[PDB]
Amino acid sequence: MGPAFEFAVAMMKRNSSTVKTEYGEFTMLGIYDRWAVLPRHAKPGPTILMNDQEVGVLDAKELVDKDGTNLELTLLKLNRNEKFRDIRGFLAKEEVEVNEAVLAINTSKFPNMYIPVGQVTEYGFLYLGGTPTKRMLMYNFPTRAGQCGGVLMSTGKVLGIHVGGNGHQGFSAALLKHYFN
Amino acid sequence: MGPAFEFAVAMMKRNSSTVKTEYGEFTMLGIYDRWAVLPRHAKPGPTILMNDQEVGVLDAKELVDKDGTNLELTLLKLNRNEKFRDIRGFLAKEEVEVNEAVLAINTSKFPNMYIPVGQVTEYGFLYLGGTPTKRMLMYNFPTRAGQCGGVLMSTGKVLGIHVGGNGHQGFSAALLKHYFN
Repeated sequence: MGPAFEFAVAMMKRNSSTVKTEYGEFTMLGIYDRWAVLPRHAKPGPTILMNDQEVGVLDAKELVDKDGTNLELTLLKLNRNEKFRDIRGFLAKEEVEVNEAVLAINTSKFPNMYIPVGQVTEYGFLYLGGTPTKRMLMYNFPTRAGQCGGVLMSTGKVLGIHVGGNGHQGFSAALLKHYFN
Repeated sequence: MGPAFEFAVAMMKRNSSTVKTEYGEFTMLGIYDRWAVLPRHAKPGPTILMNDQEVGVLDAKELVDKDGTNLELTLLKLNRNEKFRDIRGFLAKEEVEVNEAVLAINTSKFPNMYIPVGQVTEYGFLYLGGTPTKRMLMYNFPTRAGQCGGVLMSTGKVLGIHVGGNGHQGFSAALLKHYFN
């Protein structure tokens, strides 16, 4: 757990920010160039607050698979004049399973907070508030809204983005390499 | 940070609980026998909720030093028929300084959450919402109420209980061995 925590703290310091949209406060992970990811429920508009500063949003893509099935992730391209540190090498080609993971949250209601979640398994297909959803990872998680956007990590690996839970398990959308570019 | 996180997760699983008083929700650390500690602001009454169960409170002591100066801690004796795992050996004789510490919170608004806080230094005397207070430890902490009661730890050491902050630093009451018995 300790190596996953050290990895997570470092990665959050380099690549995460706190984002506010009209729909709430969320942890955001920058991925490369000006592309970041949010849980789909964030619903970014043409401007967001990133670390309390207004930033224009140039594009937003709600991800679905080849057959239009919801993946619960929104990729957003930001009008800034810095690049994110490229972390695409930490993203897997396919859904990651691990024995020990940390969920990291970076918001006002949770500033720079880390939760050990234990084993992550590939759950796959699920209904998310009525909507069929694919590529879900599952882990133990006594369950709150507000963690939405949290970044699921293990040593050397960024696994996914926390998108909800049922009270006893939490669910992340797997964050896959091919989503980028 | 990693060893301090592994230590903190273990210690929280064995010795912490979530407490509700009429004044709010707090992380509580059981120390030995039926004695636990809360930040003074918790103001426990004759019953508390411990992990959502009612538990009688047999005694509560607001700690002050030899000259009546506030230490911002309340020790409480609980009417339960289990003992806490004795962790008095993890409590120092005098205020602890460390290079790397974790603050651990166990509540609804923060369930089983860990924050790396870096260096802890002995601050000593301070005014806490108007009240002169002694034996304060200080660390970096972009600052929220609700962390009150959080347990400050490093590898093999329980340092104190988080009792407030100023926006950039957080403050714990040092949790000293001699407070017990």
